[PDB]
Amino acid sequence: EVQFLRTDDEVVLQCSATVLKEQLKLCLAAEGFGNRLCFLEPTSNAQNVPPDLAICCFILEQSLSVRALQEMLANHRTLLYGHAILLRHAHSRMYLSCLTTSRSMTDKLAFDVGLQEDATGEACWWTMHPASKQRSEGEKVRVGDDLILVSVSSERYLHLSTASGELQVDASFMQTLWNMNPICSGCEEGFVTGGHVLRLFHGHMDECLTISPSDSDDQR
Amino acid sequence: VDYLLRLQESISDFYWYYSGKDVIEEQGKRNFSKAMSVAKQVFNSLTE
Amino acid sequence: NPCGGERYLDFLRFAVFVNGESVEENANVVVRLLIRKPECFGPALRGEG
Amino acid sequence: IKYGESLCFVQHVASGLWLTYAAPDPKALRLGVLKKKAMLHQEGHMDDA
Amino acid sequence: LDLQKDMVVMLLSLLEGNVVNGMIARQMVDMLVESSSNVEMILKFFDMFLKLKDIVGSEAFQDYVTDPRGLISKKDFQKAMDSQKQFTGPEIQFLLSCSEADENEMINCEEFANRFQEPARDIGFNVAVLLTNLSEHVPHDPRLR
Amino acid sequence: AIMSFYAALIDLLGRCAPETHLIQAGKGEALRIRAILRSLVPLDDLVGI
Repeated sequence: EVQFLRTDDEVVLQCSATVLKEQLKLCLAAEGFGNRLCFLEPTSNAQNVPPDLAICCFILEQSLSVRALQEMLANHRTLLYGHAILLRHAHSRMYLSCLTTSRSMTDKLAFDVGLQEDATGEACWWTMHPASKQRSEGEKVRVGDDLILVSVSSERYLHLSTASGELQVDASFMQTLWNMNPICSGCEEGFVTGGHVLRLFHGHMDECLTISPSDSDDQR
Repeated sequence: VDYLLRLQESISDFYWYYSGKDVIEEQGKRNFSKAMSVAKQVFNSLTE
Repeated sequence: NPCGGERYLDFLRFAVFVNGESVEENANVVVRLLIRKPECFGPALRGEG
Repeated sequence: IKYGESLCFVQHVASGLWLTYAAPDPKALRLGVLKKKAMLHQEGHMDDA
Repeated sequence: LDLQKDMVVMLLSLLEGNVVNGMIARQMVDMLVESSSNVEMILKFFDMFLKLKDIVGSEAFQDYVTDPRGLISKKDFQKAMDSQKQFTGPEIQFLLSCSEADENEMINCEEFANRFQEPARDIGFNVAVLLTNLSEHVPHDPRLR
Repeated sequence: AIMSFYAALIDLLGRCAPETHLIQAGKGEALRIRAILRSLVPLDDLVGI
């Protein structure tokens, strides 16, 4: 069976690089508070070192056609190729956006990618385009598809940059293939799901599992 | 079916273009009418 | 090939500019095409190097 | 298996690798060639069929 | 409206020869559920423009009607709709907009009610047939009920 | 030849720039195109040339 992405779903944006001839998968991550810039969190070595996935999760708030988005700016739906999407950081609740600044020494035409507090303007909207002829515009986006994100405001691709020593993410005129891997779609009410933050109580004795307070002698 | 999907997307684009405007002008009306005639023929072909 | 590049740029200029005013329909299309093929900007305006 | 309709993934039986296309050749535009070298990979791509 | 009729005829043709819990019927139900809000708007349009004919036929609204010419004012029309309670406020506003009032805010009901009766009826009947067919061939769908 | 090519490219982009009346009207497309052109050509480079 084929699964389609829908609004209000949680996703991770994943890209692939080749480092020492070994495939490495990376997820787009951002802290939001104290640092709005997006970076890449590797996820290929998860069996040895767990990745920091709490900050890699994005919710698909809206999906509109370009004309509808233009009308809205002038003023659960399935995603379709050629639509514009709005991605909200799950942790900070900011919005993925193409920034006007740039800290890239290698590329003069590139822009920084980060989070912005509000969803106003066209800087926080991205258009999805198929990576291959297998898919066509207006076709529903299927889980595991390869797509290209184009910034509406800057017309630049969400691009993986390897020019420097390390792997960075920016908005440039060179394209990169991204996977919108689903994390959760809809939780049956009252049921536990992975990635949730909770407390583990000792039965019902009102005792919880915890660590020692800060500055404790046991090093927490 | 593929041509019908293309035509439907074009018609949706036209509707979104004219959605804000209070009234549709004569040229827009003529274009809408032509698109609808083609769509009608395509639907009849599928029914056949 | 700067010479051929200049010839094609001249044609595009005449396509986009008419009677002292910019034709928006042509200008937007030309700009989008140029950014979609960045090599048209020449090696100097190349992003990477 | 049907001609045209069926979509088939080719797998090397002994190693389990999948038949796919190698990574895009650098300076492909300067080459002017659309050939894509085929290879056997552990993961492949979504359009390998 | 004619184009919509042709599309509905195509859907019925798809349903020709259907079986109970047939795959085509289930897929059509899924498509309708996916387009639920727009289907709701279409049904509301047809239902409103039949209920308005019924209301103008009704004598209670004609009591609010006072002008000897039979044309009612916008405020009188609004009050009559409110009294009948068949329409909510946004709907009342919509029919007021479609009323085609004159420069004197006079609504010609004898034409307002009849404007879309003929064109609507065909598509309305075809949509009713489609819904009945789907309901009788997919009897256990909460979305369809 | 190189100087002429770059001069022709800058001339074409400038002619592609939107009109002032569109800018005042605040058309989103016009503002976006002007932003793209400013991204392409820095002001300090123009002043230096």
